[PDB]
Amino acid sequence: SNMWVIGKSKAQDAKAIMVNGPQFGWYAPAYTYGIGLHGAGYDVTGNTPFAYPGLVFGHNGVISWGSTAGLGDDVDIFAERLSAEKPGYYLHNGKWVKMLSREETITVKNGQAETFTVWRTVHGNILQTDQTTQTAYAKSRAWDGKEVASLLAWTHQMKAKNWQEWTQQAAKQALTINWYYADVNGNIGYVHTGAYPDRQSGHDPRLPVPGTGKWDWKGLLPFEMNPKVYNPQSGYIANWNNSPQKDYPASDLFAFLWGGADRVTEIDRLLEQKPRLTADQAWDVIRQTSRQDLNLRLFLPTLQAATSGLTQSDPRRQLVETLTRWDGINLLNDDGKTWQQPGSAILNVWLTSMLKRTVVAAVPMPFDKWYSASGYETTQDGPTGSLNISVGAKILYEAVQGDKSPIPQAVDLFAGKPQQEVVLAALEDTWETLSKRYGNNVSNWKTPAMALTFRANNFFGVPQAAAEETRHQAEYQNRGTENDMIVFSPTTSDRPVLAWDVVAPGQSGFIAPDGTVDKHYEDQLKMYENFGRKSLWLTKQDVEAHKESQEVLHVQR
Amino acid sequence: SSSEIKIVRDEYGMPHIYANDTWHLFYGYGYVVAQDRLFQMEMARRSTQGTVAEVLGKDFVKFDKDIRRNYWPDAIRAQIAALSPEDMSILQGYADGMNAWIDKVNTNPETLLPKQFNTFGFTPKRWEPFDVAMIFVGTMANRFSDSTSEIDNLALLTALKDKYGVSQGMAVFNQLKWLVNPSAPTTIAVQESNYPLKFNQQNSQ
Ligand SMILES: [Ca+2]
Repeated sequence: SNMWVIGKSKAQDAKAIMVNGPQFGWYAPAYTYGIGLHGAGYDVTGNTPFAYPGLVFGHNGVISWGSTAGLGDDVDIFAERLSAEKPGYYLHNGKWVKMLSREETITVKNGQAETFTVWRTVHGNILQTDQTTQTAYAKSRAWDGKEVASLLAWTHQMKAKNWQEWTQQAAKQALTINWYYADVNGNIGYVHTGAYPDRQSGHDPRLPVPGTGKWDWKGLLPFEMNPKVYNPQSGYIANWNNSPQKDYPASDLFAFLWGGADRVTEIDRLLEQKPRLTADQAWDVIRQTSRQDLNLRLFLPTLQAATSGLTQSDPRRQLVETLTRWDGINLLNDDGKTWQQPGSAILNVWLTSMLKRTVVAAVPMPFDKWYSASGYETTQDGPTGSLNISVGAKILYEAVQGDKSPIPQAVDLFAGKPQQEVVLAALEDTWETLSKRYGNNVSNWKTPAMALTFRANNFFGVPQAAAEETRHQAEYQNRGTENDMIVFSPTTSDRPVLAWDVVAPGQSGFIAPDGTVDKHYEDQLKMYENFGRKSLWLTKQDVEAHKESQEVLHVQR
Repeated sequence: SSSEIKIVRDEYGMPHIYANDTWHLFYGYGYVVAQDRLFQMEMARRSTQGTVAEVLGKDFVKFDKDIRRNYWPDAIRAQIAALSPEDMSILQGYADGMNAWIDKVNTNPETLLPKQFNTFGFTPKRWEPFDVAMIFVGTMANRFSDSTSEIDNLALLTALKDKYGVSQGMAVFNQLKWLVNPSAPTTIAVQESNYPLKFNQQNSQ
């Protein structure tokens, strides 16, 4: 999920510009739901996932808000001490304590029902048990018990009129989520929200801790500790699930890392390119980042250095020259199915070989496959979510940076061989693999483009529509499932705020019994495909002027 | 009037709700949701509570068990029970609004029942505040705020220690899964502020 908020000092023809691209994968019907609420203290417009009471993307005419996943570490695993003599008990603070338990029965269509038990301790629900060591692992979430408060915080924040009122609600959202703010006067802000545990001294948060008492959390850290900034000197706030602040630690998930190689740099490059950005330029950042190969920037220098002394006829050199002439932006050929340049394929094959030769080689099986992915993995329906620099690639980047990396290279990933040698070898593998498939003339290589699919099964893998409702788009775009932009105090309009979004395939998922599709079942699909957008209305005048239908109810509570 | 709920849809079918109190406002919201995405919301409810196999079969038994094992429903219910009338109205209103439409659907299915219900062989039932809350808990808290691999991380560390020795194994773990990396691009510039906490990275536990 990405976001860029442009403040008064970096905006052209406006006081503030907020552009959000939350990435949840693509579905049919739409992942998010468009809604406007007016009354009872609210006056808002926007869209939100699963139609939650609180709008995650929207504005109220005074301020605007958005989010990106925080990826902080708010979950630790406690190793509970069990006893074969006392089943259902665990050792905590010198006493054998009774676990909470509940029976659950799964009813099954055309099958036999299954019942099982779920166990819970003071540290959380038990995930798995190891009778051999007589250990049960409990998952402790810092937000446990604040689930409902977080939903409510996301709702009440919609009524905020300034930074103070908004942060008061941010302090009540307990999940690890980045929150963003912009307003009519040009102010911008950011808060890496959530509850984080105040851990005991010596507690390594990447590994489990004993659950016998001594390692219990002291409580939760105060809101003052949550990374936040209001009106930064840079004039902007950009995020693509990267680190919120210097020295802030990420989630313990092995696949998540915040290091020198990060996709958010692609956004920075575009925002720093020019002194100020207009709303059109800000929106255009979606198009560019959605088509940007994320590895080129990271490894091209290494590739260039390695091929520096080779002759013009050396194929290893030729592959790099191809990369050197490219800005890394992928564009579809007129056939609508292949990419204009073969760079992404070259990088994918090269990077896969490199990882196999370095990180993978240094890690014992079966953990070696945690670092073998190049980041170009897909399905025939295309990527299921956003594209990122793989965890293996991030580690490889630190190794190719040599002394410039702050990460001590405990083990030399190149195993004593010159880096150039390993880089050239991967290039030789690359030439062999690709030349075998496309021939020896690179200029005629038509590499397959990744596509995008609005899936009928929701993110859980559960049908939320009939298979036939699946929709396809030729061009994969590494962008938000939905994109929304709010522009405050435009100098080119008398309105105090302008806002737009796109909710594809459409607002409605309704199909009548006879198969008739609703009038708004697919009217935002093409708009999505070519980076278009529709106006979000807020005021009574605008809503009435663009009114298609109405229904008035009189209900007695 | 206190009992009035006005619903207006724009040119893209996006609804705008007008009401005078909390319960009526959210009732309007729930009502338009039931009109626009009833099958999607029904399947999301089954997904978040682990009741998919009840309508789709044995292919989803493991899924349902996995969902139930990952939360404690009574705890969510207790949070709801502690809400003030004003906050409760958000959830109650929302559920009541969806029920008003679901009731209409089940009364005249011949024209209002979404086709998917016929395709998948079942009909929609009413909702309660707990169900509304679980849509959020199961799709925001569990998907975007429940990430961890500590048990596997420990297995990796053990394997590294076995291959390279104790001190070296710990150092390699720190190379592959560092606690912090000072070269990481940060949304907040270092000139503005830095995180004050320093953490153990030697599995001192
Ligand atoms: Ca942890």
